[PDB]
Amino acid sequence: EVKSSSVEIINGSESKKKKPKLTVKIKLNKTTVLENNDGKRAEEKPESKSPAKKTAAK
Amino acid sequence: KGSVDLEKLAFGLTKLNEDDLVGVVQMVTDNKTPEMNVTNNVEEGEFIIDLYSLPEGLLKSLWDYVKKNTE
Repeated sequence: EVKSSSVEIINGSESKKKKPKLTVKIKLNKTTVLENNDGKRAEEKPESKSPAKKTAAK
Repeated sequence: KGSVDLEKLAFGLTKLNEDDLVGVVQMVTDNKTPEMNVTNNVEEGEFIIDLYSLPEGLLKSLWDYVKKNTE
């Protein structure tokens, strides 16, 4: 048989619940007081993110 | 626990020893998704990672791991 004009949509609404998220700070075991092992030494001061101020705008 | 207790996950992975917590930080960075909020501070040697934004796939894999590593 014919299904006919059936099934209407449902108009709902929003709910802003973002919440304070549960973050964690996992502490890796770096060069501390431990058994006989040699650590690391810095390569150089690269200053890769060196900012600049202005060029031509009098 | 059919689902993952995000609290027991967080407090379960940070209480671990080197071999264990290193295995944790490697799994999260290996399958790092655009949702999970990781911040690796290499200065203090720490992964400030929000597990709350991990996909079910990751928070289950991590849970299984850290739970058999603690219990």
